Amino acid sequence: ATFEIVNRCSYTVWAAASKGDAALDAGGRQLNSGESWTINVEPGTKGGKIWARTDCYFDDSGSGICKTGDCGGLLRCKRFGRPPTTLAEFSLNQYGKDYIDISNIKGFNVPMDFSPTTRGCRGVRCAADIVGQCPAKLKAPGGGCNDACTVFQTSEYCCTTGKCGPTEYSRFFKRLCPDAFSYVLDKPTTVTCPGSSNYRVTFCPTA
Repeated sequence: ATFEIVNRCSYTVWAAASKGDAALDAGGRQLNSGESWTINVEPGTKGGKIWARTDCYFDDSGSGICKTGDCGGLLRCKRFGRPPTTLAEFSLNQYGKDYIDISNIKGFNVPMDFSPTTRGCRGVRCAADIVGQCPAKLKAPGGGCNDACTVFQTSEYCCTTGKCGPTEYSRFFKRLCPDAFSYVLDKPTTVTCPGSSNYRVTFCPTA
């Protein structure tokens, strides 16, 4: 399948795409403002993620640091990213359908549209100034708005036991982005698409 990753923001991002234990395609790439990067993801992938990283440095070989979303210091992510990271999430060709979501469960850093480029299903977006509003205790020095599980490590915020409810903080993300997951047991805002759809991830969409 095809993912076209478009930086519509006015600042450079370093896009990332991983499943957790391996890169997807090249695993990451600088995107200056306006730059598009199309990747290939295998049918049937489960639990894929696409995110932005901000304020990175990488040297000639590719090792470095980013202030949000860092994946073990690699330009080319083979693992997931340090919060706060807004997340595009997907598992493809499940049993005849792909399923797409955007998640604020690791926080928010960059506004995002995740829309299908082929018919049948609707996209999802979170574009609100979450970082401009972000509750004071959830702010990340380095940039972004952390989730409460990251800042406080409690069973309730982290839904450790498989039981939890919404919180003042989950609800701060759900007031600003009802279509994105705001905590682990949120009512799902997942989208079911035909198997083998293609997609566009747009950062800063409304930019």
